[PDB]
Amino acid sequence: ISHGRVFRRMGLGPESRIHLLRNLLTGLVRHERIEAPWARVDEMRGYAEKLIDYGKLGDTNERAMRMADFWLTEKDLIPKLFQVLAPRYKDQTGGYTRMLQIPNRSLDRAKMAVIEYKGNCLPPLPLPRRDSHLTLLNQLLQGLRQDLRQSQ
Amino acid sequence: VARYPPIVASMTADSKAARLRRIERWQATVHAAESVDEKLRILTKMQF
Amino acid sequence: ARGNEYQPSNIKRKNKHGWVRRLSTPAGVQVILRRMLKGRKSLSH
Amino acid sequence: AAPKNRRTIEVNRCRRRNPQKLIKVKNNIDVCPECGHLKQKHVLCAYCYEKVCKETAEIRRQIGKQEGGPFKAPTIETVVLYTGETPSEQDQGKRIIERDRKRPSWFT
RNA sequence: ACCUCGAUGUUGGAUCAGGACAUCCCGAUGGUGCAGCCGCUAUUAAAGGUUCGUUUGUUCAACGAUUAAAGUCCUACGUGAUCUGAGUUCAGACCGGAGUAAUCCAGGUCGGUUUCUAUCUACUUUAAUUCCUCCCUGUACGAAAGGACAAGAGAAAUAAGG
RNA sequence: CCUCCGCAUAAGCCUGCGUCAGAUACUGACAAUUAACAGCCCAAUAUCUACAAUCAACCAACAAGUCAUUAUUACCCUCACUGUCAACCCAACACAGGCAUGCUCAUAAGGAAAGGUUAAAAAAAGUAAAAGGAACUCGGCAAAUCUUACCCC
RNA sequence: GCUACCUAAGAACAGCUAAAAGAGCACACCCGUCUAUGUAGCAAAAUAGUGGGAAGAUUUAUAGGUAGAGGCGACAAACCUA
Ligand SMILES: [Mg+2]
Ligand SMILES: [Mg+2]
Ligand SMILES: [Mg+2]
Ligand SMILES: [Mg+2]
Ligand SMILES: [Mg+2]
Ligand SMILES: [Mg+2]
Ligand SMILES: [Mg+2]
Ligand SMILES: [Mg+2]
Ligand SMILES: [Mg+2]
Ligand SMILES: [Mg+2]
Ligand SMILES: [Mg+2]
Ligand SMILES: [Mg+2]
Ligand SMILES: [Mg+2]
Ligand SMILES: [Mg+2]
Ligand SMILES: [Mg+2]
Ligand SMILES: [Mg+2]
Ligand SMILES: [Mg+2]
Ligand SMILES: [Mg+2]
Ligand SMILES: [Mg+2]
Ligand SMILES: [Mg+2]
Ligand SMILES: [Mg+2]
Ligand SMILES: [Mg+2]
Ligand SMILES: [Mg+2]
Ligand SMILES: [Mg+2]
Ligand SMILES: [Zn+2]
Repeated sequence: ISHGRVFRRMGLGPESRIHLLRNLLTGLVRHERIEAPWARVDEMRGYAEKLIDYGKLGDTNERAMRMADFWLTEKDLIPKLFQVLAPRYKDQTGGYTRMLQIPNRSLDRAKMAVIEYKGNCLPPLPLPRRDSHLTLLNQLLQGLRQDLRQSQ
Repeated sequence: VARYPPIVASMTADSKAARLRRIERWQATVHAAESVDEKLRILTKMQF
Repeated sequence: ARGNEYQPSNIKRKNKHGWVRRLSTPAGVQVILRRMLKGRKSLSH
Repeated sequence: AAPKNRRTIEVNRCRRRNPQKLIKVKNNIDVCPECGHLKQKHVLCAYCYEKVCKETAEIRRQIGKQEGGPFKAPTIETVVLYTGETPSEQDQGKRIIERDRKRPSWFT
């Protein structure tokens, strides 16, 4: 019975789970785009968002500095977290990460995903785009919208 | 006012930089050693 | 616990099943002769 | 416990050809409008993703060359500039990663 | 001495219990050496229940405290491909005894390896009972001692389901 | 993140993750380990050799102990041979076992418990637990604590 | 070349308490009390914990010896290549 359990059981235990997520998140902060097993990316997405929030909190905040020091195993990224990412997302309030499924791993056919910080310098992902407004169905719905607007 | 942690390699990781940092830890113990006897003992204890 | 009864040592090997020991006694000479008659590629050890 | 009798090929065929065993036809496959290769609707296109990954690998290799060593992550934004391109006013103050090829059309 | 010795694993205990009724308790009823309270006996009733402990390997029995009761049985003395091995029942050893001895004992006593990944069958979500408290009532009954039913009110405990 | 280890010698094995090419830590070819370390010794005939070791100094012993030459005669005139690799040996196996010694006493050396996902039962290991505290059980077995006293043999 | 005993000449035994100890606690090391797991297993006897000894009748590397009407044995009819 796992009603309401929100954390996956990963690695060799709770500490190993935290460390795996920490390594994935350090890689994400360094490269701005990481491909890893789908479940691990899903688990680490929330922590990525939380680091962005802690970076928004600012350098001077000792609590934020401690959190960044713990989570970023490579200490050169803490200046990055606080001076490149948080300023980038100052305008935003959330949704800093884009996660998208990727063709299964060739080795063990694992469900893989790619997670990136939005607005990174890297080439854009082949994002799935909704159907063009000029399609038949969308044009008919546009006609509906125009008719309703005219009625009101 | 912002106390960034020092940008050094991990002392326990399995990497070239971590190995160099462990070597630096050893050499720091040698430096801290006061007596020349202790210095020589630390410098020569490992037989390779 | 068992199985590793063979603790190899060339000194014991040659002093126990060597050509010299086999020729030392008539019984060992006949052992060598039996091996030769059978056509063994290794008469002694 | 051990089998009391050999299971016949008829029973075995029943078991191993039951539709629960058989592979399920997938109807979520579709053609990628960009390259025209097949892709599962929810999954990203393999061909396009490989293009992006190879370009990312080139860019990251240039990034590593410019960094010159471990723990040298810049404290400023980064911009990739291709041959025949010059930094814009926004690009000013950003680490320039220069790629020796024409900008990919998909890349913008 | 009929199946099984090219193995049907064995006494108690744990777990889960299926069943019978020749009913221990709860229900209904007849009799009584049934005044009442306890009871005894018989007909009907197997839906439900039928305790925890001290020694002892004990099933039992004895004892302690309870209970409405701590029922008699069958189920390979139910159930070791679910479990335990304390007894018994190998190989070691001591005491008493037998023998010249080896060794043995309807004797005691200390120790002593519990295998199996399930092929098939079968199966895996089917309106509750009881005790007690008050009152009735210190009434009916009875010389007293003692002492009820029924009706009513309240409390719980177990069991099932959440 | 782990470090039981690890590095050498011995013993054992005998080319057994070096390069290249083919396949699909395999096959074929090519290469390699260089003595100072170690092994491989000693001209005769007699003749010597009571007094441990233990920081050898006190003491202290008993179990009474690994370490020595001289006399004469011969004789220099001349640095060979062999081991040197490895991820290794004995256990039918890339076996959780066995495996002497010197240093390192946690390491500068050596390594990776998780193929991916889910987090059902049963099972294994561990941690926590209301009140009680052996009522369990053959037995306090196991676990937790650190805890008295009396008996047989 | 295991094992029982022996022969030659070797080696190991931290630390603490005590004091010349077949002394105590306790590493390495030797053993294998009890439990769990395992039972075609990692293992034809192991693993984890727990535990006995751990300066001695100790443990152990090397070479040699005793051979089946036998050897060896602090007798368990032990051990002598599962
Ligand atoms: Mg897992
Ligand atoms: Mg041996
Ligand atoms: Mg018969
Ligand atoms: Mg007859
Ligand atoms: Mg049969
Ligand atoms: Mg009846
Ligand atoms: Mg019977
Ligand atoms: Mg028994
Ligand atoms: Mg007797
Ligand atoms: Mg017994
Ligand atoms: Mg015992
Ligand atoms: Mg069993
Ligand atoms: Mg089963
Ligand atoms: Mg692994
Ligand atoms: Mg798995
Ligand atoms: Mg408790
Ligand atoms: Mg008891
Ligand atoms: Mg007590
Ligand atoms: Mg009991
Ligand atoms: Mg115990
Ligand atoms: Mg000592
Ligand atoms: Mg002692
Ligand atoms: Mg005897
Ligand atoms: Mg006997
Ligand atoms: Zn595509």
